[PDB]
Amino acid sequence: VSADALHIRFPDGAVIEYEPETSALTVSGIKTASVTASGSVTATVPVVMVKASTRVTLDTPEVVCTNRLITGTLEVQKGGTMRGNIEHTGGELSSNGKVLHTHKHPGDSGGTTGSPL
Amino acid sequence: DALHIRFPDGAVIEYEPETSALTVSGIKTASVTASGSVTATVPVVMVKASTRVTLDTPEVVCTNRLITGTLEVQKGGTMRGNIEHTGGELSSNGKVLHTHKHPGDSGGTTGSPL
Amino acid sequence: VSADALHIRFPDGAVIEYEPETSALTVSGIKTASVTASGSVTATVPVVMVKASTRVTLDTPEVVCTNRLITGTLEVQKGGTMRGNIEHTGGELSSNGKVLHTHKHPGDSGGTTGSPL
Ligand SMILES: [Ca+2]
Ligand SMILES: [Cl-]
Ligand SMILES: [Fe+2]
Repeated sequence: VSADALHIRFPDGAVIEYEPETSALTVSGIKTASVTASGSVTATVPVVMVKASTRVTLDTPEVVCTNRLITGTLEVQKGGTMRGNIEHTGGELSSNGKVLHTHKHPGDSGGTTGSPL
Repeated sequence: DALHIRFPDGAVIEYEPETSALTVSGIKTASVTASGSVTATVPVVMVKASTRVTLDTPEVVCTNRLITGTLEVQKGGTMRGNIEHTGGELSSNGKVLHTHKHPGDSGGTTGSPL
Repeated sequence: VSADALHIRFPDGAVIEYEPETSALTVSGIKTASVTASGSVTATVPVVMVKASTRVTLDTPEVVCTNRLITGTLEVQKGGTMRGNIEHTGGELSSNGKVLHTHKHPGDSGGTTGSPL
């Protein structure tokens, strides 16, 4: 029922521990963890950090970020929708090679327009 | 019958089979460190994080839909398929897709896009 | 303490187990898991796989992906910012019906421009 701490060490070098001095739960030295649940998995904590040197895959019909999503680079594979003001700066925004901020068109008198005003 | 371990800092680790609920509460940090993989297989994953969720990895892959309130892309990207913007402006370096115009070829200006 | 393994089975059929032979932590047969913590929850492992048939919700002011983010489809609800080169192909990029790579304009003499060069 009441325990001073928790330290469980396994013969493969893994540990499961709870240290009340630092208030830290640690599971370390394992090869795999798997959790299978019928309902939900929830974390309520200010910071979640996932440090994955290969990949994080979210295999789900929908990932929802309730506020801002920031990424280094973006790859969209199969299209999508955007609403609200989308502000691009600092490079080109090109579609089929046509650059929004610099493109020109043949004009209606046989010349060429300037780039966008 | 059920797991209930209480610590002097107020932390609790519990499994209650009468609700089938695993609960860890009252702790400051949790961490799981593994050499292979961590997998969760469950219909709903819910993270309530008042500061931030950081995915520090070479690639995050969302297999289907990704929905966000706002988006910030820092170092460019690629998009394939039809991308349909509505409801405000899509601008690049100040030039707005749906309303921009150009100097015309006779010294006036074009209209906006058709 | 040292333990040779961990195999805890409960009467609902749930199992919490650590098997040192394969260094595998497995939790199964539960309905919900919840962690509440005042500081952080961190996972450090090369590969994370989340198989969530309903949805993954990240309810936070900010989700940060440090490098690449890849998705099948994208839905931005309330705007955004982009920097760097954004290269679109394999369809149209349209805003309020106006398509970057094919749009024309009325010309300055009353005709119509060509599409973008
Ligand atoms: Ca003209
Ligand atoms: Cl013109
Ligand atoms: Fe144009």
